[PDB]
Amino acid sequence: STGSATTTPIDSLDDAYITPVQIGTPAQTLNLDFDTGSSDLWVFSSETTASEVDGQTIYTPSKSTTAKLLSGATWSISYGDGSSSSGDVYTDTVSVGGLTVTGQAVESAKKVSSSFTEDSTIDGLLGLAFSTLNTVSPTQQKTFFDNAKASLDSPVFTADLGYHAPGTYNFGFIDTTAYTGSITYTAVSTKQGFWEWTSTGYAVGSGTFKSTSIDGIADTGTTLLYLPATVVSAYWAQVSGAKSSSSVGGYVFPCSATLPSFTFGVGSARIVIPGDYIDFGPISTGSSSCFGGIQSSAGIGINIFGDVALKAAFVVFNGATTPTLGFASK
Repeated sequence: STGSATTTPIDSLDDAYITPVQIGTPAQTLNLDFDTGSSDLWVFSSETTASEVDGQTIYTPSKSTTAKLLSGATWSISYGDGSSSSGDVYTDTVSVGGLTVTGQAVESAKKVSSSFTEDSTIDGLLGLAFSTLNTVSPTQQKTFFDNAKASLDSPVFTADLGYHAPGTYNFGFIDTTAYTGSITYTAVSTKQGFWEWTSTGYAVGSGTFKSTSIDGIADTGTTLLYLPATVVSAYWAQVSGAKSSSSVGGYVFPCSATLPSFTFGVGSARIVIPGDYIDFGPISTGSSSCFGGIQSSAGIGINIFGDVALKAAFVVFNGATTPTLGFASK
């Protein structure tokens, strides 16, 4: 089997991407944030504290003839940005782009933190990291990909995120029309539960490539590119007037600037992030200070190849017995 679904930016800045997901019988379609940095499929629901719902579409398990309470199971998750959610668990039928999993754990939120409430466009998350990170207790549950994998034509999914435009998540096949040149594959460590890999270096603009190993995670659920402070300083030094602002919470730059590109290495291959992908717009409405899309990972404890990086590539998440990651230009 295969599936193919369009993923759409939630706003004009590509702050996140939503993908429609069918849950239950009859189908209830919710728009979920596909997140290769986590491993829980959770939704706003009829069980979510009413004051914490503000415009989201909810899953109502009592209206699904295939929903079953997973007795005794609870979940609770905290994300790198400080947000969180928790609740109980149903199993139900879940379909993405024509690919159907029966008996998928659907984690129903009883509580969500303010940032989730405040984002009316995101009805929940669909985790695509390794199932070892799944938070369901006392019986850990599998991701949608893990459940689907054996049925897929090939044990892979691909992320093709757009810049200020829709893109595609495919399951079970590689669309050879969706990228240019060849796909370069690189080793993955699953030791921390992530799609963790090592970039071979970087360049800023038309500058020379610096060969240096940068361990990090391919994370579709993180907006920005978080890299070591040395790398990030070298990038922003090429932008007149750019500075790190403790009050804003990262590097800012004059909105009048033209940003240089940023290149990262995948083996001997190179992925070029155009400068415009690194512009996240005014820090506040009407400001001429703009927020940067490349930020320091210092104090995160891990480097994160988030959407800023991934949307410059066609990315293969290869879930073979020994997982790997592939990157192609597009």
